Amino acid sequence: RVLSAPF
Amino acid sequence: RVLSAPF
Amino acid sequence: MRDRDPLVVGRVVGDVLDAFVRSTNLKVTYGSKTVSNGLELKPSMVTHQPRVEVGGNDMRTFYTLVMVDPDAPSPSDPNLREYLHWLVTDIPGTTAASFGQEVMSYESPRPTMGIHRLVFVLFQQLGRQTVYAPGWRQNFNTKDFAELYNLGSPVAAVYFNSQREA
Amino acid sequence: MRDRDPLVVGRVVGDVLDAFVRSTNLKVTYGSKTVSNGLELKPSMVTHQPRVEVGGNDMRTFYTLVMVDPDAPSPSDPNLREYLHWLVTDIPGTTAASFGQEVMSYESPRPTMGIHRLVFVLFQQLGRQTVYAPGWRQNFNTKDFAELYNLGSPVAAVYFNSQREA
Amino acid sequence: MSREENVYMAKLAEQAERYEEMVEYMEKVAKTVDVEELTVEERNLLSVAYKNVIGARRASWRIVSSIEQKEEGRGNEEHVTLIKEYRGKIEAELSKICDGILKLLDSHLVPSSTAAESKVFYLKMKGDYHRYLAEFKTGAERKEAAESTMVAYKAAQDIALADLAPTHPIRLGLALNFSVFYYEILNSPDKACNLAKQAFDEAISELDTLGEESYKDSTLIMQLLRDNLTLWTSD
Amino acid sequence: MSREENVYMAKLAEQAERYEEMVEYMEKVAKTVDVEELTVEERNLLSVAYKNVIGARRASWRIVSSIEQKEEGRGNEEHVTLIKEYRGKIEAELSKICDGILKLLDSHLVPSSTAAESKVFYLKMKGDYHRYLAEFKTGAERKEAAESTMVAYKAAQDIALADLAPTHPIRLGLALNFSVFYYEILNSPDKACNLAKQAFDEAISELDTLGEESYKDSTLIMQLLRDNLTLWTSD
Repeated sequence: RVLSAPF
Repeated sequence: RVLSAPF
Repeated sequence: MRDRDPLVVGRVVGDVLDAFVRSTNLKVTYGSKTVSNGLELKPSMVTHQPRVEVGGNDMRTFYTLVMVDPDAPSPSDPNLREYLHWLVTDIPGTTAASFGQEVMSYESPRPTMGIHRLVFVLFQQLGRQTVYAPGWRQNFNTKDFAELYNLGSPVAAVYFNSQREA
Repeated sequence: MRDRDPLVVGRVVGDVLDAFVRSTNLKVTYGSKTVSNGLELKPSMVTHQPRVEVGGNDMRTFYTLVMVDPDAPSPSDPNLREYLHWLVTDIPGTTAASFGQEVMSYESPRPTMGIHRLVFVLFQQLGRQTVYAPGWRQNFNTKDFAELYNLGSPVAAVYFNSQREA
Repeated sequence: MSREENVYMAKLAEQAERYEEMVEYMEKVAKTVDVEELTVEERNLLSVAYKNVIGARRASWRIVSSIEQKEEGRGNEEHVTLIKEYRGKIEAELSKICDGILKLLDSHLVPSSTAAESKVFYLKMKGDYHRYLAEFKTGAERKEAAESTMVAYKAAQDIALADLAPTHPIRLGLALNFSVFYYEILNSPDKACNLAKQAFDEAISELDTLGEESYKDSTLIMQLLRDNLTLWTSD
Repeated sequence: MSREENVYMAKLAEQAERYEEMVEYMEKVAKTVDVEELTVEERNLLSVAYKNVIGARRASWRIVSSIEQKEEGRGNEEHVTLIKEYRGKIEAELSKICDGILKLLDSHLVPSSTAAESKVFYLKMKGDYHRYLAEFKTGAERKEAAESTMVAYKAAQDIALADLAPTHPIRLGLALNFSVFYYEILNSPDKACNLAKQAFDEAISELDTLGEESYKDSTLIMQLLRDNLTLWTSD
């Protein structure tokens, strides 16, 4: 699960 | 969490 | 059971029960106050039946709930041992005593002459069965009763203490 | 520490460290093989630095990782004790060795004349501090090193065994 | 499109969590076959499509309704009116979603039903959507929806009791929702509890005749009956 | 409708989870930023809104698309046909949503930007949406979206490295997103890892200087950088 910024 | 039928 | 199992420290195992291994969750609650072995409750907190949750994972399994006073009418001279306060059968697992069949209605504990133990005992039924109500409440014997109705051995128990409101 | 603690049984406590209390999660994994105390690994499974997960609770806390072979050149004549295979400093909590500063670059175990323990020891630093490589790998002393750099006691440790591949 | 295909796209859309599109496909299934009956698979699909589409709006409406009154209590008139137009918009959607499936029930699904299970399933479903209208309607549209709900649930109940085992999930689900109707719409906690507990007790008295998978099916809806009963009955 | 009312209704929409409408409200807000830029609260609400609107379509897009290859390797040319038609309709939405916000960025948000952190934020926001296009477009439009993403990320990088603390959530979020662009879009693990690692390290050197507030803001993004770096470096 690669994540990106939460905004 | 008063709850109904799943159908 | 350990020798210092709170039930034997409480002499419930002794006066009412033989040793056994707990195998089902039992939760006894009056209002928002949950019973714990040996806790004290005023008579006025316990005048109506508690909510009693019985564990298990199978609604096909039926339990029986016994509530007795081994110290009636006084712990100092308990010649009515045990006093049957409440009897409920056919309680489905996962469920509560309110789901069961009330056999003897709940008698509000009115202890005098010292501290009384009010004991709740849960049995698992072998299956469906007719339980008859004792003709009287004094001089009940939980052991005899479990034997009469094949309840085997308790799967849970808990007691609270109570005394005349001073 | 118990006498039956694997680190004591393995004489890592004794030969390398004094007893301590484990307080930080440490996890050493070569490929998909996770090290447990005394696990035997072939020299070829460990030719490269393992992945080392460091526990603790935040990233403003730093850790130092030490890897020594107390059985160099051999467990019957460890005249090189301890041989330093790898040293990493300033590893942030909840992170891993690969995130820290390489102080002594990883050298592949190549044991010979018997079974060598390869020992990982993790310390918590007081803070970001300047740590130096010893100038040679042989005759390292983890205990002196901890003292000279104010590393207190280990917060974790684990070791595997290894021997020459026929 | 073929009808294996519309089911297929319905399934596709369920997995994309695009529920209005799931409704659309299943709809074309419901209309395509006449007074020949959806299968179980398709009849569940349809129900789930509409349940997810209505469910999102029911959630939105509760949140916005709860904000509305709180802001009424403070006397923020400028806000309240904003909030009201917004609720109105949500209620316009609720009405459309309910009308959609209610019209399909009256024309196709209910009168096509030949078997007890189907008759009970679809009359219950009709009760559900009238119940959902009643959740947000007011005054005399509300008491009209509550009447339609009563009549549909009743007939469902009558048929379930004649023909379905007390352990049947469809009979149990009917008991579940009829009780919720007593509780939430009619404000009759006693009637709600009595009706749920009756159904629960009738099932309990047969639960152990069931084979394993059937037992697991029943117990799912029995747990819901049980938890509601525990809640309505709690300190 | 006043800008305070639009902002208020965007919060209401947000709580309702009605994000298409949240976008609408904040758009009206945004079209007022001239010599007069959005607050932190406003600008974040705008971003949350579009992120949720685009987010649901990216998630739908990628179950459909991977169901589409499952059916590819299976030899189901009727299923493929129907699926990629359906994938095509999600893609229409993705384009339309990215364009809404990208036009807004180009006309109002980017040029009205005053603070360093405002230019970084909106320049990165620009990068993000070209990247989202780049997730599905092919051929010529992939190209320009991929180039536009680089240009926008780079431009934001130069401002961030010069002007923002290495612990600044916005500088950190840009680095996180820039690196994800390198990994997923450009297929360069080395570049993704180094960008991410360097940004992680520079902030780790300044991490202990923050008050417990700045601290919690900063570590949240850093945990995402950390988790990606582990993932990319895993056995």
